[PDB]
Amino acid sequence: QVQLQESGGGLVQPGGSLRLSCAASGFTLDYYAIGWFRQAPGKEREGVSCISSSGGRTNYADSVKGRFTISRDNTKNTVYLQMNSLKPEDTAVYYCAAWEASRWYCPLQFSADFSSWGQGTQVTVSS
Amino acid sequence: NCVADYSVLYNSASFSTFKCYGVSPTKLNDLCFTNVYADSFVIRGDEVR
Repeated sequence: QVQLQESGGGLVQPGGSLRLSCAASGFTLDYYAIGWFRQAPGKEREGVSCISSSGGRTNYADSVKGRFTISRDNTKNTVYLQMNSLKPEDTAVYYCAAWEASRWYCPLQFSADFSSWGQGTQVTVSS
Repeated sequence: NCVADYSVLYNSASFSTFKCYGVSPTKLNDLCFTNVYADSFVIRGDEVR
């Protein structure tokens, strides 16, 4: 019953904005650290951004540094990825995944294995 | 006939599913058991459940 759902994708114009909602059912998403992932057609899965279980530690990718914003609502069991100043390079299907701390130290900038992969939403940027 | 520190495994995230039935992922290091058995195989994704 551990389900992750990606909601909020669509076709957007470059320079616009969009919001993603990752929904968790059947388990507590507060205890899990969440990191979004993208796999464009012909491209491998590159890390979007990672947020810890407590939300006090945030990871970002230099390709979307200063453009993609991550926030989580542990009360509502949802993690939001806010995207601004979109580019056609971001046209990819997006997954949100949950996993624990892989090592010592609080930040999770190092990638690791991911437990629950959602259905995913494809966000297309083209105009 | 040994000591196993399961906190090494659960706090390393070089793992996907900690599907522990009958025990909690964080309690194995605290408890003592008679004998442990390990099995291994490689499967597909959707069939993990």
